Amino acid sequence: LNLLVIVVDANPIWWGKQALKESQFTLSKCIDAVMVLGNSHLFMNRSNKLAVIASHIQESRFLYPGLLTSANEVIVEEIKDLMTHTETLLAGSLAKALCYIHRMNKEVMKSRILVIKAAEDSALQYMNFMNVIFAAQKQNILIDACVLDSDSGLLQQACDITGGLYLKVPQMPSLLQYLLWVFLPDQDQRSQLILPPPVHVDYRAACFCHRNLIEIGYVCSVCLSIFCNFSPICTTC
Amino acid sequence: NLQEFLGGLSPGVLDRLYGHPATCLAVFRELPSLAKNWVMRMLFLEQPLPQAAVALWVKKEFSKAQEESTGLLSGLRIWHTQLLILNPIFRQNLRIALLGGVPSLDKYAEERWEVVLHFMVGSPSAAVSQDLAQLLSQAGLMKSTEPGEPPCITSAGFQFLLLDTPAQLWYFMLQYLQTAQSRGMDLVEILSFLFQLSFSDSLLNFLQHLREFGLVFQRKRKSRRYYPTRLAINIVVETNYRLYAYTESELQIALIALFSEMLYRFPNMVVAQVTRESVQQAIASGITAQQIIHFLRTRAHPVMLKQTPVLPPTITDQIRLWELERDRLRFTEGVLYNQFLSQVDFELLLAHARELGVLVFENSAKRLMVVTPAGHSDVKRFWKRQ
Amino acid sequence: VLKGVLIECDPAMKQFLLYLDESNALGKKFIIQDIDDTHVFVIAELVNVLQERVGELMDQNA
Amino acid sequence: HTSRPLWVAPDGHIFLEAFSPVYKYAQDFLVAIAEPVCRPTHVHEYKLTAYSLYAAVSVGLQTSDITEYLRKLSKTGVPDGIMQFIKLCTVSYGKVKLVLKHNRYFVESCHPDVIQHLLQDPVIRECRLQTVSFEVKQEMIEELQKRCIHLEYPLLAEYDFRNDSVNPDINIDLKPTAVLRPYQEKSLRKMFGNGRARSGVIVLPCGAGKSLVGVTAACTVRKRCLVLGNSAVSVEQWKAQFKMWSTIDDSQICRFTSDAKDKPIGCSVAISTYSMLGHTTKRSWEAERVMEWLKTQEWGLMILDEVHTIPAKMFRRVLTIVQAHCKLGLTATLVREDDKIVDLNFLIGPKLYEANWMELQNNGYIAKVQCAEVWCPMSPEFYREYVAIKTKKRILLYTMNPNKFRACQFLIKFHERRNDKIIVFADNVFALKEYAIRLNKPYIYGPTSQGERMQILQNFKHNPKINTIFISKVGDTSFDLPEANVLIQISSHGGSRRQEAQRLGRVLRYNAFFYSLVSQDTQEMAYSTKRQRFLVDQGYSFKVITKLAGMEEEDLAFSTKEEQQQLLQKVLAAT
Amino acid sequence: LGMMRHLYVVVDGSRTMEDQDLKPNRLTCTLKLLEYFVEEYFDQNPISQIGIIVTKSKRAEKLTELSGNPRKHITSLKKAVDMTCHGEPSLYNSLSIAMQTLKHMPGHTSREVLIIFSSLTTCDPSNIYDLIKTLKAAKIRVSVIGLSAEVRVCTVLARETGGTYHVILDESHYKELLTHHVSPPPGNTEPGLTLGGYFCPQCRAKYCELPVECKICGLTLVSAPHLARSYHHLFPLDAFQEIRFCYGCQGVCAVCQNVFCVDCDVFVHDSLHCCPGCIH
Ligand SMILES: [Zn+2]
Ligand SMILES: [Zn+2]
Ligand SMILES: [Zn+2]
Ligand SMILES: [Zn+2]
Ligand SMILES: [Zn+2]
Repeated sequence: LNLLVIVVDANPIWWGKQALKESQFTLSKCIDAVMVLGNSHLFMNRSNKLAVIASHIQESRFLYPGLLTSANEVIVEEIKDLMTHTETLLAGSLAKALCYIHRMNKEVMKSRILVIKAAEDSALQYMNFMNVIFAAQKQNILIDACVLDSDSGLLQQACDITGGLYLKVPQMPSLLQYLLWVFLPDQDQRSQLILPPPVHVDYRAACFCHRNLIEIGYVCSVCLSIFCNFSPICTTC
Repeated sequence: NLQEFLGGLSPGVLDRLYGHPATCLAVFRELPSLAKNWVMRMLFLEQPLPQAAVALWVKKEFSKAQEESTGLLSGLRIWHTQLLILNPIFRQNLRIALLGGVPSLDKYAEERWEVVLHFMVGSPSAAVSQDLAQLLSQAGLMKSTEPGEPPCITSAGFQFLLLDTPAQLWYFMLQYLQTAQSRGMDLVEILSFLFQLSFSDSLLNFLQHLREFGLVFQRKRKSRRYYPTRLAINIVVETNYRLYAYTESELQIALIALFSEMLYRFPNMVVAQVTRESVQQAIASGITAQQIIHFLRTRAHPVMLKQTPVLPPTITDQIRLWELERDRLRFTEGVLYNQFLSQVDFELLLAHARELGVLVFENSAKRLMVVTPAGHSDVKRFWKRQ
Repeated sequence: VLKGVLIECDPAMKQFLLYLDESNALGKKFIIQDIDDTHVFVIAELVNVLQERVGELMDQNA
Repeated sequence: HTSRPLWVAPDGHIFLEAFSPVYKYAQDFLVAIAEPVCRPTHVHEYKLTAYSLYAAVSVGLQTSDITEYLRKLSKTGVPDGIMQFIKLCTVSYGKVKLVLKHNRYFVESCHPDVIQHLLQDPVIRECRLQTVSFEVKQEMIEELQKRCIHLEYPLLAEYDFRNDSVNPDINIDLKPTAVLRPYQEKSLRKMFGNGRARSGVIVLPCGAGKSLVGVTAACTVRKRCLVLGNSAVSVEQWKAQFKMWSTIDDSQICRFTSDAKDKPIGCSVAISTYSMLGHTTKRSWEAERVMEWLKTQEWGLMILDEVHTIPAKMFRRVLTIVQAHCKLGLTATLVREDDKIVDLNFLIGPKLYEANWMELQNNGYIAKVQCAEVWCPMSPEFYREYVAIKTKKRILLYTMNPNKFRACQFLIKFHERRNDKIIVFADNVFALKEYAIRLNKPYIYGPTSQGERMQILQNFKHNPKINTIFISKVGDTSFDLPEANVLIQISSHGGSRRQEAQRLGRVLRYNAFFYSLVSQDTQEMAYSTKRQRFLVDQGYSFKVITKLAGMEEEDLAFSTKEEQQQLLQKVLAAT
Repeated sequence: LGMMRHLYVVVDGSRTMEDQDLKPNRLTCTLKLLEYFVEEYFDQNPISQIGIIVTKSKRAEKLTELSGNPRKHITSLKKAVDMTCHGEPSLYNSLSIAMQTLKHMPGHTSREVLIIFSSLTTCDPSNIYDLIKTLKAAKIRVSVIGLSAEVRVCTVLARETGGTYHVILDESHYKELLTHHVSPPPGNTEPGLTLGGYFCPQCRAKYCELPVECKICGLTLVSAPHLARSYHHLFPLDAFQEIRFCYGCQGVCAVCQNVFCVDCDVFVHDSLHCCPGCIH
């Protein structure tokens, strides 16, 4: 019961940028917020499961699989190994995340995924990002999310198609208090508690040739591919 | 129960009880639904938040779960008012738990535990140990009424046999702790040792008692360090009233034959039948039918544990319906007084009878007041002196 | 003033006790005074020999 | 050890596990060997008997195919009290054969050493008059078949129909319009095993193909069939199921039920009844010239519908009047009191196929029935007189219970608002009138007519206004009751577990669900557990409804005690 | 895969809609399954339309105009339970009203009429057989679902214009007939994506939480995740050849060369619809 996957944006370009920005919030003070919430999910019930996936460039390793002192030394060893094509790939980890939930749901449970995104949203993966959302929606897997700097457009739709929450934190070093308040309760306790409402939903579509975000565009009628302001012919069919 | 035992205690022992990793994690592990959320929220706080904001953190629907949570949460004295900061003896040690500051194992654990449960039935391999024989009787599940060569089993002892494996272990330890106040040691070090086992000089004597039920293991006759077992963590039923149990152990056979009758016995499988005339033989001692369905719901086969609701509902109500045959005619005894010529004086005798709690049943036709014979001595004192 | 105890049961089962009153199967004054169609006052000595008469009637239609 | 899902008991009892991966290849083995006793959803329980192994070796498996595949599906090891029993009851099968040829009955043996053993019994010497044969009398063929079982040399009735060259092979052909379900294909495969027809008893539900198997067996042997039945209504169904699925003209399908007589001399299929062929009084002249024709022609595939009435005293004399090679028996409820179903193992033969009543429900061939034994408390005025008398007048008291009258009126109202077809089966015909006129409902009282019996039954099916009907002991057979949806059975016969498997036959012809009204704390409580004793051995679960879903809130009859006092004075005035 | 559709639903409103042999009102059991039909139509077909026409007393009255509004239809079928339904219906007046608007749609779509028809008689003031030459010319596809009998017009109206004629066994067959009318048979529109809550970019008009078109400027406003489910049918993922430690769950692709187990293999093609190695 209550398997919680944490997908941490372990992009070394943005964290190394803030490591030289002197904003008093490095990667080390963020994995500590993952590790404490990792340790705090294993306290609210006897039979609770944890998974941590780190989103790196071109690869994505599982952190925690490969009492809590046997969990925290694995995570600090893998982060010390992973951090030693300059855009993160959050969609490749959520495809790995739904595979791990589908395996642990076969060996028996309600589950949820909590994403801590730290980089800008790449629009180049809109074809594959929406597929892992509709796979998550048909298995009742919530996709919660907290961002650190800017509102990710693709990630807001994941929390409202599936049914999770979306909270942009105001401050970086106050992250650990925010995680416990709004993500540490599970699905049933989330209805009983009061929580901040979703402030904005960002629905757009990507064009097929430009892969640009579009508010007004042309769709084909047979193959249903949305195009930008051309309408010359149907490119796909 | 654990929060039942920890509720009725002094504040002077709970501050000693909150050990370094042990009890602070154990009490927090048993908190109902929302008490775990507030403990987590103000664990890293240092300034106490206002006491009126806590009731505003819950929707107006499911507000009744709030007061039963914080009543238990303030019942164990985790916070106080203070003007709701947590106890610094509890907030510190719980934050230590958030990273601050063997095939011979299980087979020994089950075999050493069945020989205690074999003592509550007929067996030649009785747990010959004079400490446990007086321990089970003062807990109230072994009737003696004699020094005796055999010890008998009371009505509560049959109810102990069909409990779950962890749930019957907690009922034993609470009656170990309630009597150890005047024969053993302090309550604090024995209870913190059990919770530390789940993850002084008097403690080896307590360890030599856990050696006999089976929760530790020595292997060299009381060496320096021990090794905990799997016990120290804290059969199909069909439509035609026939149960096929796959257990070959003699303990599980005598538990099934308490409330059923058997008709074959293969190796590794025993088929019995839940008849009407055998359930009535169980409730005659009193093993009442809610414990019967609870005994079959825990111990079940994986093929029973499928997409259907387990213990199918035509046999579970039938055991409840066979319980209600004992119930028809209830034996509640009383006494009677009647025969007043006036139609008013018995109505004045109502106001002298309801306030003590003696009246059993009221009739307004012939003015028939029935009271208990234990309370008949005081109601007549008003009648002869007016 | 009279000495006698109470018994409460189903009204269908209650008339079986009134049948045992006027048939002299167990005693003579086995019911002292009928108070209600759901509660019955019996004498205190025959409360146990009554129990196997009910337990046979529940087993006569097993 | 975790596989091989059996437990061969040392007396004989086979506990099959219906959750094993090899269950389907072990349930298609134990049907051909043993007979089912109880079949819940988890652990079945078959049973080895003497007659069940004669049906085993009649199919192509020999004595070494059974005794080896028991070891490979054992879980225990066969207990050596079954190796002595399987070997004893399989090597003594094909030694004494009963064959008829041109209106003479012959006991035949290929081994002459058993005829020198057979001809010293003083009862087989009464029925008299390599290849050793001696002719036996036809009228003592029942007392012969008891004796051959009595000394363990049983008779086989394997009609070898492929080449006989004496019978006029007719043109009955099964047309490609009736495709038969995969349980009907398995029952006929066990019957026509080695290419020769076999005389057995096939137990299929009436909502299943109880009659399509009989037609398909008639198109398979292709000889002069003869269909029997329990009633004159049941032969106008058997006439309709032959025209529907077999392409026969009306000049060959005849009848012998004293009203039609469609030239019954010289036909190919005769559909008659019991108590017409065994009518032991002076017959009419039209029936006398047919019975003189029917007593002298060797048939093939007599079809005996409703087999469980054959071991009666007058219905078992039919099997000595009519000479048939093989005798198929189709039934639905094989259970019957007085212990004469084991007597049926030599009148017809071994039990061939029993359908799994829960496998047909999980595949959609049978409606999912939700049995519910709702029992009603007794009124305190009626129980006053119930315990005072013992001589049969209290049967009216637990039948005309006012608190049972409310639960009948409530369950009728609760299913008329769901547009459900209600049938109220109710015996004890005095309380049929007093139930059906206080609710203004039609009733087939039983001595009504043949006329208004046919239009009350037709106003029930093709009319969405008339919704209930109050039958009384009429629908205890395979009648044309038109696809009911609930069945509020009230106060039927005593312990007839044949009856409540024929009342259940109306329902499966939740989707549909039937009740059973019981007046509690009376003698009907002991009766209504005797009649579920057959249905819990098929998988059905009988719930208990102690209190209905809001009975006191509607406008129910017998509210006051003044209107309840008048009903007891109506019941007690009968005496 | 499929095409756009402009379906009309003609609902009979005759005297024979008061008949039994169905849930309480024959009319009511029709309108019950139609509300189920509008939901499953708009779910599998994202950018299609529904009109609903009701014929009553020798005249046809348009109940809902032709628009892709999956809320305005169901909130109007709930109102029409209390209809009078007196008189004999028509079929010339109802197919012509479904032709004055459905003819002017662009030719890249699949214009359709669906007649749910309980009465036996179509008293209409002209010849029906000239519409069936006109409807066949305008490439409409008229299909009838009949109740209790088979009429000669509804066979020749169906087989000439191109639709189907079907008669009801019972209510389990009537739901089966309406279920077969949701699959589309095998251009460039301009819709407006409605980001920011639900507002229109072209005319900046704020309205309700809907996939509906915009009334102020006439633009259609769809939601891009609803369009997104229709993807992965085109260019779906090829299967793997299968002859431990995995790549999906971490406990064989011909593209990215990363092995899978058996749970993962079935999960990739069933629900995830992408290879977890290929996204990298
Ligand atoms: Zn473009
Ligand atoms: Zn296209
Ligand atoms: Zn607009
Ligand atoms: Zn790949
Ligand atoms: Zn895998």
